[PDB]
Amino acid sequence: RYRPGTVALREIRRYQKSTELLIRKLPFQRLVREIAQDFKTDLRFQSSAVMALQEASEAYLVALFEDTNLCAIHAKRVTIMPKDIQLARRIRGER
Amino acid sequence: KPHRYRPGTVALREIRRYQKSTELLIRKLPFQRLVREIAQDFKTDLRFQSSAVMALQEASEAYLVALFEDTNLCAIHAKRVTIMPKDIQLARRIRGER
Amino acid sequence: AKAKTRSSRAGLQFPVGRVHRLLRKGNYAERVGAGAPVYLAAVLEYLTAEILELAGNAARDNKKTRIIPRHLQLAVRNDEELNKLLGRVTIAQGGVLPNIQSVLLPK
Amino acid sequence: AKAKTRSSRAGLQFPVGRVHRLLRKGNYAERVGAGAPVYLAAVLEYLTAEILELAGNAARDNKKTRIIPRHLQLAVRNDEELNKLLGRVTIAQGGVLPNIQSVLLPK
Amino acid sequence: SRKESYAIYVYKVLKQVHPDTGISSKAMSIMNSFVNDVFERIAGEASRLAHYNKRSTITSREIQTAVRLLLPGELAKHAVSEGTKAVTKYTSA
Amino acid sequence: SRKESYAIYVYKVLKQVHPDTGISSKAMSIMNSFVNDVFERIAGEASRLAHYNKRSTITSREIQTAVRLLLPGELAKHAVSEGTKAVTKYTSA
Amino acid sequence: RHRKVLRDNIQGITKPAIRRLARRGGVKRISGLIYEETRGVLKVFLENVIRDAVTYTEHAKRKTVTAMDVVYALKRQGRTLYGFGG
Amino acid sequence: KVLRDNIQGITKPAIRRLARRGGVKRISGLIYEETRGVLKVFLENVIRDAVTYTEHAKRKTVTAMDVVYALKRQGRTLYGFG
Amino acid sequence: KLQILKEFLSDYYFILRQFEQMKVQFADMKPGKRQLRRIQRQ
DNA sequence: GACAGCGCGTACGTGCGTTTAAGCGGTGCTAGAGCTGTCTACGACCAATTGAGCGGCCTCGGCACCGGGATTCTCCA
DNA sequence: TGGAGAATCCCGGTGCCGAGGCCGCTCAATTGGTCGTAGACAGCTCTAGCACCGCTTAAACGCACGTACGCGCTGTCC
Repeated sequence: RYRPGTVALREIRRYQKSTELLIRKLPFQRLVREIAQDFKTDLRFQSSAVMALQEASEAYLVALFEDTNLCAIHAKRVTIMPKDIQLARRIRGER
Repeated sequence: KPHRYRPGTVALREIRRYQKSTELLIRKLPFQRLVREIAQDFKTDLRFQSSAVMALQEASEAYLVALFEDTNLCAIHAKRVTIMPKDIQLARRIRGER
Repeated sequence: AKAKTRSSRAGLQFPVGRVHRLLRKGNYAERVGAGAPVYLAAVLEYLTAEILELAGNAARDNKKTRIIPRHLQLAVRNDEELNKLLGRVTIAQGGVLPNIQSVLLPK
Repeated sequence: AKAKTRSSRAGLQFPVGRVHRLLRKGNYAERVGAGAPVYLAAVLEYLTAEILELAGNAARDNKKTRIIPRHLQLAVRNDEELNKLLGRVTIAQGGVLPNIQSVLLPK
Repeated sequence: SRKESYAIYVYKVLKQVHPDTGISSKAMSIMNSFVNDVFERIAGEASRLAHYNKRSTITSREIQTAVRLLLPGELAKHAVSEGTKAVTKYTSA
Repeated sequence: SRKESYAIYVYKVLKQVHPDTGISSKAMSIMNSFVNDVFERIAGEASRLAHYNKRSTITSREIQTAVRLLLPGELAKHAVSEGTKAVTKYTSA
Repeated sequence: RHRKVLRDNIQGITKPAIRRLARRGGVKRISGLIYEETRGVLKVFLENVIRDAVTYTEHAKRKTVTAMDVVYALKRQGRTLYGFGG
Repeated sequence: KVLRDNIQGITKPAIRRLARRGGVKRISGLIYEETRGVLKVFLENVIRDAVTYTEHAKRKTVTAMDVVYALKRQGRTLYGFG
Repeated sequence: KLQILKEFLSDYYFILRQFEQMKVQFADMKPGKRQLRRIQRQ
């Protein structure tokens, strides 16, 4: 058995050197249709539109992980808690 | 026994004084002089509207204010009450000015 | 015949002709339809009215009669909607909303 | 009689006529200067070179001969001035620069 | 020469809401700038909209959409409301 | 339709720097987008400038200055040098 | 003519994918409290865009969402993307 | 004639005045220089492009319109100055 | 000796003016890589 | 108040079989993506008039101020 | 826990020029024309968006457990 954390660096490097999408596509499309339900009914979708939607989502959230990680490491920690995200989005001005 | 307030309550006094106040916190002429010094670099022998000098300042202090308030957010989340430059720089990191 | 201002024709206060000229002279698009300046000015006045009501309330809250920039600041930053609309905006001499975080108070 | 393109007149690689047309159709001003499209395509090609050269550098560095978006991201982020120009820019399938904060390294 | 601004309309409408209130001139400039800005932002947005649909003419349709874009929620519903009645007023006139 | 893009130009200059190098199609479209955004930002700033000084026509001075105001330091230095060269070459020939 | 109403695909946001997301962020150690937080904030961003997406769709009189719709929305919010036209 | 070194004209009491108006209670001694440098940066950017407007305007006097245009382009639109 | 030093000074002149222009070119610590891309671009 | 020391107890990371549901073509299938003639109606442009806006000029009225009692935070007790 | 001292607070006079009206006067807003084109629009076509089907496999799940991280507090010193 490995010591916990070296594995983490393993996936860190795997996914930092990789570029392919990280989300199952069907759940994404389903969620999108859910969300769109709220503004107008019966709306048809470009697949590529969905794809870019996804892409944008991960870009947003990934920068979110970055600045949250900075917040946490400033707190001399390594484990992330919602405190950090809330402060981060507040500073960026989303809250 | 001379009467002295405890360290920090005074700070709250000025904080309230300035949070209710609305005016400049900066001296005029040193500020104009810094303006002139920096602007020296790009072109020589420039003239200045005083109104421009003002606009410069208000922009400055407002920007600064946002900076420090975020800095305090940093410090408080960081479980302290004294501000330290690492907070300043980290906030500046967050907002994304390089 | 006697000429009636388009703003009067809508029961408006902002000048439809002035705005329409502004649009024409702005080179935003090659043609302009009739109702657009009207629609725009109406939205304008609604927004202005909202702001003005809030600021007059503020000035009343301080027993003054002349609206000042400070009341503008106090009101607008006290509005959720307006301030998000004006979140990237600084106001001259505006000041801030007095706000002390909890942990900063002595205990 | 025999036409000679304005780009060739500048020894230029983008079409000046195309860009001039787009400028005129783009509703920026009613009238257009002549050397403006010239200077325009010039700086365009400049930036084009600046970016593609790094992209090819990266493609060589990873032993490939066709440049892929990954290279685009790598090159854009590993520049200071370009990245500041494109700090608000997201590239599809671009990933990020592999970079690890020192604190989490094992020791 | 002359220097055009909005202030008189501002004062009219202010009387229309608080008939009992004065105003600073600096605050007056604040509001002048305000109208300037909002006009510009919304107008440019609508102009883009027109380009996106290859249209060469300004209507109120894009304006409605554009306000929906820049103002959020109740702001938008209100604004579209008064605009709807106002254009109704001019046209029905 | 006769959908237009700049791809061929990119291809040529690509051969100009790295004459032996391929490229993604998706990345090619990315290049299209990039050149686009460059166009619009700089164009819009320039048109702002034209309104600003109350002039009605876009010349080289405006475009150059815009290049200054958008580009950071050295990039602008290089581009302005090149633009001077290029406009010189056109006018001279 | 099948028009059903969805429910809880936000829990279609699998735990492993979220962790993978954090790992592309270089994140080392993680709370369980993070995950629902992420679902919510993600949601927020999702509507914030999709709303104006539909706005574009409708002002085109149109019934189908185009990519350029998303493009224009994200550009409004300054979230510039390359690679899809526009 | 030359000018220099008025960045020290930004005194510590002014600095802590700003900090107080920001609602801060306790301050490191290292803060002041940090602040001065950051301010240096801000002011440099803004003056730079403001000047840029000035010269293309072919004037020799910085105007408040050039200043407002610069910080509005930055993202801090200042009202109250036409 | 006068002729000798005249020789010396002619010999120096090259490198001396070379510095005289190097400073003008490269007074500032600058990423001259782009400056060489100026030439390679032309 | 910041900072570090240390111990401790818990919530978190790694294996690990075990489902399971996303994916993947393969197949229908209809709805709206994508067009093209065609014909007005509405703004673009221009031409008589004019009224409202803007600027100059009084004028008085909120309002900052002053200072003196009058009324509360603070800090040991 | 109660008072002493400091800090605020408030209010009624006390100055004072900035809103606040106000008014000649000139130009942009309004008005009635023409005119040609843009855009409305239905049709026509037709494209892509959707629904559906086994079925396999890769990826998510359950859970234990153990393991190291978070966290508390406290003297101490600057």
